[PDB]
Amino acid sequence: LKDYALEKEKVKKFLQEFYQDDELGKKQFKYGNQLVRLAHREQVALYVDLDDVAEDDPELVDSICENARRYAKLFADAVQELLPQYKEREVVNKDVLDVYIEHRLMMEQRSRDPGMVRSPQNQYPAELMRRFELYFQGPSSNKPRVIREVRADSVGKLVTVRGIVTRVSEVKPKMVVATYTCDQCGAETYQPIQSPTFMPLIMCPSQECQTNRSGGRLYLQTRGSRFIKFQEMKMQEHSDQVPVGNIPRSITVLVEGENTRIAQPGDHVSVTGIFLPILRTGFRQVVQGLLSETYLEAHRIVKAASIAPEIYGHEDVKKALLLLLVGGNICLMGDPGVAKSQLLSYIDRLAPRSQYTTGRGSSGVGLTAAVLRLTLEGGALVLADQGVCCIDEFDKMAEADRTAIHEVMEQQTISIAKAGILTTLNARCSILAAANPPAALLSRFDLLWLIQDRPDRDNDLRLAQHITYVHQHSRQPPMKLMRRYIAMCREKQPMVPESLADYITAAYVEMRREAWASKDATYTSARTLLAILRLSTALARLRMVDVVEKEDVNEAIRLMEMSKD
Amino acid sequence: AGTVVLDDVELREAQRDYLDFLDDEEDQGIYQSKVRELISDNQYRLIVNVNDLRRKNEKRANRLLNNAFEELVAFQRALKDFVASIDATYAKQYEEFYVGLEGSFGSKHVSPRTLTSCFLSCVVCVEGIVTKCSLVRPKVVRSVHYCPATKKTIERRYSDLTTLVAFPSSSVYPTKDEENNPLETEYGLSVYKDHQTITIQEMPEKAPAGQLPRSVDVILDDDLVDKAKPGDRVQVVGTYRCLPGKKGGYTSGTFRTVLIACNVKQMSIAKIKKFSKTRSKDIFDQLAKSLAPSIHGHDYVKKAILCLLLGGVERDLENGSHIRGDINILLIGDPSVAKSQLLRYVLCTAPRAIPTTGRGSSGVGLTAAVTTDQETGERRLEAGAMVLADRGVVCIDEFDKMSDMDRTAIHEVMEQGRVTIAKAGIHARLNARCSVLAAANPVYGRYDQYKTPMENIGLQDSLLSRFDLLFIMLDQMDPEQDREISDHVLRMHRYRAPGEQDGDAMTQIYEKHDNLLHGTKKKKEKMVSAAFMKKYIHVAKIIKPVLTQESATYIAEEYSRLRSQDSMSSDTARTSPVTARTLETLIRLATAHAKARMSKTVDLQDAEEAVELVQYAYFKK
Amino acid sequence: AGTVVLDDVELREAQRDYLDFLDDEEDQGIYQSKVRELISDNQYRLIVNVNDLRRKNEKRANRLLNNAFEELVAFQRALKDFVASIDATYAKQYEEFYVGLEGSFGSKHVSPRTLTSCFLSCVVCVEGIVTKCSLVRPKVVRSVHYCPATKKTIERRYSDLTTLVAFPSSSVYPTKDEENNPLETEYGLSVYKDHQTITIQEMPEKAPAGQLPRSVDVILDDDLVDKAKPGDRVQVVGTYRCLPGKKGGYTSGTFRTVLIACNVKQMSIAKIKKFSKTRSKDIFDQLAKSLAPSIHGHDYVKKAILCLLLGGVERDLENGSHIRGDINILLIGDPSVAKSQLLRYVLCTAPRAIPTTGRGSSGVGLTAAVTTDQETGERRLEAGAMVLADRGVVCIDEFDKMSDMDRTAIHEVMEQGRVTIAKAGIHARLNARCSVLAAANPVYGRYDQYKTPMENIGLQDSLLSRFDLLFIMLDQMDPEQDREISDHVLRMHRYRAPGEQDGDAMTQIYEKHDNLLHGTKKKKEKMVSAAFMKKYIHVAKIIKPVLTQESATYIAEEYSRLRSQDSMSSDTARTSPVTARTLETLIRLATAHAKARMSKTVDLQDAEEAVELVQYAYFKK
DNA sequence: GCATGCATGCGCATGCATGCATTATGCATGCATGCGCATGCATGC
DNA sequence: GCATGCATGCGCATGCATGCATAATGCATGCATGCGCATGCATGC
Ligand SMILES: Nc1ncnc2c1ncn2[C@@H]1O[C@H](COP(=O)(O)OP(=O)(O)O)[C@@H](O)[C@H]1O
Ligand SMILES: Nc1ncnc2c1ncn2[C@@H]1O[C@H](COP(=O)(O)OP(=O)(O)O)[C@@H](O)[C@H]1O
Ligand SMILES: Nc1ncnc2c1ncn2[C@@H]1O[C@H](COP(=O)(O)OP(=O)(O)O)[C@@H](O)[C@H]1O
Ligand SMILES: [Mg+2]
Ligand SMILES: [Mg+2]
Ligand SMILES: [Mg+2]
Ligand SMILES: [Zn+2]
Repeated sequence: LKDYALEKEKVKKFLQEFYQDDELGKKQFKYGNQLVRLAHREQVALYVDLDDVAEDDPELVDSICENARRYAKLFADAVQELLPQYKEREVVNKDVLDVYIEHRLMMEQRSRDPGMVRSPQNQYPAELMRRFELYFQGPSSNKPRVIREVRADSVGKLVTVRGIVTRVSEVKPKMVVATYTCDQCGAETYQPIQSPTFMPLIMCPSQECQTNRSGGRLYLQTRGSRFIKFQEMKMQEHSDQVPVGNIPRSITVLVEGENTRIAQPGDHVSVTGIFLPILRTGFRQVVQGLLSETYLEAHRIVKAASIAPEIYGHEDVKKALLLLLVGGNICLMGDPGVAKSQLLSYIDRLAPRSQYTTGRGSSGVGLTAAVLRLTLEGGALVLADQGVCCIDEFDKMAEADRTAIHEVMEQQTISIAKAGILTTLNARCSILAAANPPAALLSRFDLLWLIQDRPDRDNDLRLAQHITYVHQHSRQPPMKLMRRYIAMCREKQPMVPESLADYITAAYVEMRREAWASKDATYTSARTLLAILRLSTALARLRMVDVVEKEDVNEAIRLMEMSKD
Repeated sequence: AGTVVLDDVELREAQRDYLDFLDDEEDQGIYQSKVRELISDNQYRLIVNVNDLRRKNEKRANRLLNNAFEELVAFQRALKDFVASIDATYAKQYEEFYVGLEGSFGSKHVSPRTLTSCFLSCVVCVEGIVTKCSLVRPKVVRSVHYCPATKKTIERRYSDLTTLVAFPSSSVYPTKDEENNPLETEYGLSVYKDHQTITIQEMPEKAPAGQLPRSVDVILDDDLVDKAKPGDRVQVVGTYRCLPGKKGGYTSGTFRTVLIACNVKQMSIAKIKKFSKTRSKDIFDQLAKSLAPSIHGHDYVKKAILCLLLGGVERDLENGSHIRGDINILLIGDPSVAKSQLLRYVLCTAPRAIPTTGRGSSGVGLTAAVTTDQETGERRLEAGAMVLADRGVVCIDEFDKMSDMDRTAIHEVMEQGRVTIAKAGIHARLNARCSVLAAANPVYGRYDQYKTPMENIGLQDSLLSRFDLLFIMLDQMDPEQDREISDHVLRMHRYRAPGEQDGDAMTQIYEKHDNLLHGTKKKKEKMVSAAFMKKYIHVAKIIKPVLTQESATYIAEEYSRLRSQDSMSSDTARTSPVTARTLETLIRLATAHAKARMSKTVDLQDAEEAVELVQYAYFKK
Repeated sequence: AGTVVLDDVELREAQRDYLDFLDDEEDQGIYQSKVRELISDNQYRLIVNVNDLRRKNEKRANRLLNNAFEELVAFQRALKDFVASIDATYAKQYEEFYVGLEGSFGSKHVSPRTLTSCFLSCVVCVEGIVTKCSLVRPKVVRSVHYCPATKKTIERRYSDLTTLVAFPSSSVYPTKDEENNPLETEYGLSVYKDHQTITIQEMPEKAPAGQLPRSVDVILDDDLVDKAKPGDRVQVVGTYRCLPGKKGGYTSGTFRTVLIACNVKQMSIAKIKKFSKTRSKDIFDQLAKSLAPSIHGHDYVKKAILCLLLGGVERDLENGSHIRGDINILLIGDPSVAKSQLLRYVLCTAPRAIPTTGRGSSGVGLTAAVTTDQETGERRLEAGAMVLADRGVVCIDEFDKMSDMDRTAIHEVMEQGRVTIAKAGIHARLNARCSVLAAANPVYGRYDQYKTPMENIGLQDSLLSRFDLLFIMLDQMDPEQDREISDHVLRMHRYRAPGEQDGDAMTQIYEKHDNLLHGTKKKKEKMVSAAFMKKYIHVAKIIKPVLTQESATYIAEEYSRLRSQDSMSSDTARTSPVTARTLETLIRLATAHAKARMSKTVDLQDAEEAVELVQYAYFKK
């Protein structure tokens, strides 16, 4: 064991030392600038990398890994001691909490002489005056672990995990230190909290009440108290790491002030945390002794082009898929044996926000939302808000699910009115559907693609060659960039000029006239014109042009013609 | 407590006896290599055969079975001594090691229904199924605290179940110094061990008909935490003890009995190389021929079943795409063509085999379900038949009686091999990679020859495309074929097991020739033994072949030839449509044949065999 | 209790400091040889100078004086470490060793009257007299028991005063087995340590006049059991602590304070060989001359006092007969002849000297007494002045005022040297070998010259025969003798101690010459230093001379000559009768002179000196 | 030497600080299961 | 495809074994010392 004073001094010198890294290509005092910002209310939390510390001392890193909480507290105290040195000016604008801190420090200077004896209980709690939080970043050398294998050997260690989010709690304030005022004195009493539950005090420990033996009684205050942001997270294993025949395991995470509001249900996250237990008191058990429940305390959470190049053919369908991803509802009907499911899988993997449903497995409560112990939790349609949703084997779905899907496509909101639930849910998502061989699809959807397997010898032979190549060389014959391109594209919004309207109008009229000439035609309406306008706007957005052009309209017309034929 | 013991004849003698038991110097014992293996694998417990101990020292075995705790303590002390002797450095890591038990306990082999107070404080063996499991929880053993006021650290030791009875003086968590200075707990320096509780029920197959079941409660310590799961058939060997109730004045006199586990069991080269290298094609030839002597003929179905046993190759790519590697078969035939016998044989031979008939299991019991746990309010997943049979076999008898929705549910398993589950509050993707056997009767009771197979089968094209192979079996009443069948059946009927007296009531690579089971003519050939067959099947399943450039163009050209012959086949009808899945089926069967003969690459002969199978199955007269 | 301590800066640093204190490698320290002496003598405690510790390490001394128990524990641990280091074999015998303290404590030097609560928990030094003592009693430390029913032996450890506070769980004697089988105590295998309690009172000489005394209670452990006795002046160094009262509900708030002793003290070659061998006769010549410069003349009395200091030889024979070896003297003289000065000087110089005047002590307080102890009802013996002065000196001033019965009592001591005591229930023979000085005034105030000495002395012949020597001193008023006396007295009066300023208020073998204390004429001779004189006297008292054949016949013939001259001495009277004791006196004085000059045998010159002394003392003009 | 004085000595009562002996009953909590309700799935015709 | 049946499913009440919380007073014993008694020692005259 080593004395904490020496390591505290080492921490202080490490914070004062580093000059190395700068983004603009120079040598910049990073931690000094961070501390100067911390001096005032220009930064309310600080993150420390354990890769930068590894340059000078690895034993510090190991001791931090095995005894993380103590080192977190030591770091907090060291930074708090360093703060007065770097301070250069008073606060330009301050809020209520700063007003208490300043007033308390001012009267502490007013009253306390340097020589008088002060009881250990007479000091201010450290965390009450402090207003900055310290968190750690996991070592790059350290390998992320699996939820299944963290056990009693890992209690108290520093770990890094990767998982899928399933449950998130709404933000609520959590008590840190409670403040009490006596009934017959001007003194203030502070009660730190480090337990799930606590018992409020009654009598006043202040010196004046003790000397007079007045028996004054304490009262809580909320303004003087310190509160923090608190969230609760549920994570599960990836399907890849589950052993044979088992079921994914779950873990619970707790989230602090600035880390709050980072993750959403359904996201894949990487969490740097400390593995700590909770002493459990409750119903009696078989085995005597001290049992506990484990949980994780987080300190950092981190979340034309070729589309599905493995699948041969369907180039126009791929262009339509690109347009749907870029944005301004697509349905595919095909014979069995044509890979429609794999296109939907690729779409789900590519999209940032996406969901993929297979049929009756996610039917009913899997869609819409339900009430659970009370909080309302949404289904796939709710999760895919402002994303893209994918549905396979559409015709096999129950009628209620199809009605809900139609409502989402047309109205873009869901309405639920049943015993215990009365809500309207926002679902601004575009739908891609797959099915096997109706007027509803033609009337409601925007674009339908019919894939018929005509046994042409040349096409079949080329498909066979491509499949053999894929199976043998495990690569197509000769996503991050695509995601970045789509993100940059969606930033702009082109506009339709006044003149082109006439041209568009003419086209529409002529199209309808042809549809009226061909009595075998089925649907033309203003919805088709709206779809054409949306496709042209999407193409103009792809060109990053401010004004809609002729080529976009021609390509949209050609795509609609190809789909209809 | 300052009380100490100076002499104890029984304990010292028992320790000496175990020391002599585990020496293995002047004997053919193996425990030395077992200890070396434990040191190599960083594990900290040993399993010792009870029958071996009884053979070497019967008195010690009798005492251990009759009295458990003290003898087990002596065992653990002897293990500590010998681990220190062989390598004292490794013994520093762990406090104390543990002993497992194994062998035929005899009279103490006891069912959960027959556990009684007569077996208390002894070591018992029990066979059952697991019904309830609990979350893993840590328990404190050694606690460490630090005092910022005085810069002093202290440590407290805990021992609760080490001693039979505990007192309020122990199990007290320290929080304050001698001068009331606060202490700060330091979780890194403390010591914890895992703890779990499970429940075991007598298997419904063994329980008397019409009677309610009986169950036992088991505690799993730090090592055996993850060794059990609900819905599992296990055998547990351990002590049977009473449970001390907490302090009180008046007691009713009824204790709680809990079984403390010590062993948990999941009940279940030159020859191979020479045989494979010498035989090559004859490997699969004999394996197909010697699949099941009890079944007469049907070489194609035997070949297909062997292809299921060997299987294809699972492949993955950069984009996360998944390509199926399993095979699926559907048999349709007239009654009494021994389809169910084939299914039962595949159940017996395959490692992970589950039978699920048509209406025996519904769509929920096939894949999985979600249930709300009343104890906590959370959502939990319960696995179905197909999820349990990961990388295994599911047999479906009377496949035609299955409802449409169940088949739509099975689509997800048959296409991609995964199951997607979702209900508000939880959603998951479970792995269900599996292979399916199915047997379905014709719609008209007996297969009509004149009508095309589409009318007789009565199944949609999508479901047919889901299956890799379709086979049709008929009972042709040829007098010579009937004579052969009668000969075979009566030869099997007249046979009696060797070593059993007549009239009573009730490993070589190649099986020994039998006068009746094989016949005089078959002396020129032999059949492969079942055990070697299983070993070879496992080895072949391990092997990973690769496709060659010679056969890819050949297979592609033949696929194009079939899709063009679609117009040429005018004299006969087609059983199944030809889609993109047919090419994958060709490659899969080629790889299965390449697995049959141990090699490194897929050759042309495997492609030819696959194509022969496809041509036979896909068209009928 | 499983609680343990991992780090403690203060205790570890203090142990390191004591380790460096007791190294004595790069220093002139002696403690290594002290430890070797302890190992040689089988003793198990050490005495360390406090001033030495303060010189080497002042902070440790300050902490030890201010805080005792923890620092003493650290000392004992360091002793165990170094005893193990030097010789680990010897450290096995004893559990833990102990530390004594010595040196000038300074402010903490405290009288029993000035002990206060301010010195609690510190190490204090106290000077006092012993008044009450108790019987030695054993105390159990480690207990061992055996069970004939199960043939098992157990051991229990006890620690009562090792810990500050004890609880009912400890200090319980085991009597039954876990199955109620009786246990048999085996006293041989157990461990016991002795225990005693004494009481100390402030000495009456130091207490303020007219005030009642105050006392302290002391506990003596196993080593210091027999180191104290009642009626003894001692100095005790030890801890001053409170006494924990036994359990109760309501407490008055007054503790009992008891001093726990750690040290108990009874307050008190080439040169010698060369001086003796060179001087021979000059040894006793100078010793007689340099006996006391403060006293003028009287060479015969100085010779006699020197003979007392050296003494005779005690002899024993086969039949158990005892022969006296002590000498006794009586001085009678006119007032102001400095008899009391001689008595006081003999008190100062002699090792065991006790003054007992005529009526100051009675016959009971001289020899001994028997008292009935009210606590037990038994009979106990209390020693008197003469029993305490075994092999010592008793000085009796104003011997004439002593009553007759006291002198009859002193007869037993003077003749045989033993005291016989008897009262129904007890009888004993105590040893009282001793020598007596006595000074008595003449009956007529001033010695009458014309009357015979028998009238002036007024003592019976038996008592005179009891004494070895009689001397008569007179104040003759010769002008030159008076001038010499005045010179000597005023020279002594004008003298002042060197190093003391005038007008202020209030080792070499031969003493340095002084201008006034010796004089200019005496430069040709020197006087012997007091310390060397005491050392030589002790060495001479050790030496055991033997009588030669040359002098025995000579002494016998001279004794016969004296007993015949009894008729020849017509011009002078006889002071003392001549009996058989005179011959023993001759031999005794001869042996004393032979002791004066270190040799092996008694020679003729010693006999001649003895006879000169006898002739001078026994007759007067 | 005999007559008298008298400091020492012993046994049983009370007063006062510490110390010793005694000792079941009533109320609260979690596990098991009935009873009313709405959703939802499956099965006919 | 629409009308009906219905095995599954959920939330709040009571009943019953274990388990939890409470909580000074009166009587006995050894140490200190007074008061009556007989023996015995020492001191005069
Ligand atoms: N154009 C294509 N290119 C490559 N592979 C294809 C193509 N069409 C079909 N496949 C293969 O055929 C299989 C089709 O199965 P699936 O997509 O599940 O059919 P469906 O989606 O109609 O149920 C896929 O595994 C895929 O590998
Ligand atoms: N090829 C065959 N070889 C041996 N026995 C056969 C054969 N075909 C039929 N059998 C006999 O006929 C019976 C058929 O029963 P089963 O397998 O239940 O027929 P299915 O499954 O067609 O209803 C079996 O008991 C079997 O002994
Ligand atoms: N021979 C001597 N030498 C020195 N001083 C003497 C001598 N004789 C007598 N004195 C003095 O005379 C005093 C006699 O007092 P002290 O000894 O009490 O006489 P005594 O003992 O005879 O009554 C002493 O103080 C001493 O100083
Ligand atoms: Mg599909
Ligand atoms: Mg059958
Ligand atoms: Mg005198
Ligand atoms: Zn107050």
